[PDB]
Amino acid sequence: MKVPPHSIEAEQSVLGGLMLDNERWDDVAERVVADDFYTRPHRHIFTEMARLQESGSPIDLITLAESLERQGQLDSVGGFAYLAELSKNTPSAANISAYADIVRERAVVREMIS
Repeated sequence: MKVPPHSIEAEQSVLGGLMLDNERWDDVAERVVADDFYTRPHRHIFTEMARLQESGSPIDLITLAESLERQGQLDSVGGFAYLAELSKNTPSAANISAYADIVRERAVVREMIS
């Protein structure tokens, strides 16, 4: 098989980078939407960031965690541990834009199958 290439680790450093620096919401969100994450837990986390931003709220770790906890979906992404992993799985947001571009790549590869 060619297994479909994910962007897991880039996706991780996107979500991590948003926890790291909430201003990069604009920088990620200019390239991507939730639909670009094929990774359901990465998607959950992104849609909850998107919710919080729509709700005029922070998208840092604990805010996001408590958002998913109000959903009763914290466990449904891997608990606070999986969030905490993301939060400390980015090189200081320095490549966040590049990682979001790679998630968008994998999404375009998902749409342009033919």
